[PDB]
Amino acid sequence: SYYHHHHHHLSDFYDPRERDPSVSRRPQNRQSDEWIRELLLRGTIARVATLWQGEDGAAFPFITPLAYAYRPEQGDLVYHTNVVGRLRANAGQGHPATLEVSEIGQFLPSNSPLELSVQYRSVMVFGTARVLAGEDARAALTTLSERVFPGLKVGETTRPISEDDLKRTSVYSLSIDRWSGKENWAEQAIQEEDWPALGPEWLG
Amino acid sequence: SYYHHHHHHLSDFYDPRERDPSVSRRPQNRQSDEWIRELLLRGTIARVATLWQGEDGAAFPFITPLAYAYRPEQGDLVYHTNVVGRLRANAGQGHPATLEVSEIGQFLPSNSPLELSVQYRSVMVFGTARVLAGEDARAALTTLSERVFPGLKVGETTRPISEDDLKRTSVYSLSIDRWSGKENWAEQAIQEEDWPALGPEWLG
Ligand SMILES: Cc1ncc([N+](=O)[O-])n1CCO
Ligand SMILES: Cc1ncc([N+](=O)[O-])n1CCO
Repeated sequence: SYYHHHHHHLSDFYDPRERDPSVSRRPQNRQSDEWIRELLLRGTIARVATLWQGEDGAAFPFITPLAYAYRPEQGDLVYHTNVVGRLRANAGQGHPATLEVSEIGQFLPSNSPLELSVQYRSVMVFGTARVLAGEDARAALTTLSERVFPGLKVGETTRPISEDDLKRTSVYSLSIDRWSGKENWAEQAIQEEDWPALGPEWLG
Repeated sequence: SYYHHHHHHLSDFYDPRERDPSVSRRPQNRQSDEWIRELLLRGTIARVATLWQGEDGAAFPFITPLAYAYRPEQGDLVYHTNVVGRLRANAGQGHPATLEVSEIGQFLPSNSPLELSVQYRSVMVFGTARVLAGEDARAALTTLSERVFPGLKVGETTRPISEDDLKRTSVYSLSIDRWSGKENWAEQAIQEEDWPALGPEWLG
């Protein structure tokens, strides 16, 4: 900055910058519903958090990484998991569930300590998960499998999904209520001009 | 299998297999506390789930991916995040938190549909997170930064962490109560011998 330069020789914020008019004007890095849909469609791993009763009787969350598929027409995401707790902290046949899908890029170095960061694209989904049965379960497991293994066809590449398979597997539809989408994918973190610049080890 | 071979020409479970005596005998793919510690030490991204009050008054979980560091002597993990809800579904100055760290490898194809899987190593941590202040916060942010950017030194590579930095940042210590560790990192999924084997596109 001038003040520092001049001090050596003896704000930023409101001053000119380039802006691409095509960029999102939404606060807090937020993204469009179309962007969220496309991120969900290309992802294959998610974390799901649901609530279980703990030892003190209080609800607490599990976090389970698992394969998933977004089914846009049905308005859900499907996954299977045999991970359970004792009792769900939940009244009813479905349970509230949060699901997260992200694309995490590179860590971004800076000579400014609070500008250290990582590239990310991230979706949070809020809804109700329910266990599927029978041909509902078989269809969801098929969509899932054929999604995460492109080119695989259940019944051809693999034997068909049998009744025994289904008895041994808990398959869920997370029916979507709300979602959120956030991206910060800069190529370089904000740097501090008035401190020695990072060397080529860092940015090269 | 014989039965199928013979049927064409016209159990597995209890029969001989190789076992490495060095392998974990724990059920459900579980791992030692030493293994959990080492996984936590090499990781740099975690998800944290904490509970917020929702619209119907019920608690529900957020899932936040963030940079983290395990501090074994202190018995905690530290991270910063400005993500908040309305009110935490929580009595007190700390809040219950679950933290997840995983290494996710390749998706593993099979001609058996319920053997489709993905390689993973995964830790679940259960504890109480509390906001840090002052030199506690500065030290934790330094450990974090110098962990996720090896070779970076706060105060040298970057300007020091200032009081303004600290006012703008919520830095947490998740004090560990319990943890869990799980691994399934096979090189190949279990296949079904009595269905056409996968072609070289899949396993080659
Ligand atoms: C710990 C874990 N990481 C990935 C998975 N997975 O894909 O089933 N798992 C299994 C349990 O959710
Ligand atoms: C959505 C997201 N993905 C990664 C991050 N991050 O590293 O801060 N974030 C930011 C908020 O947690």
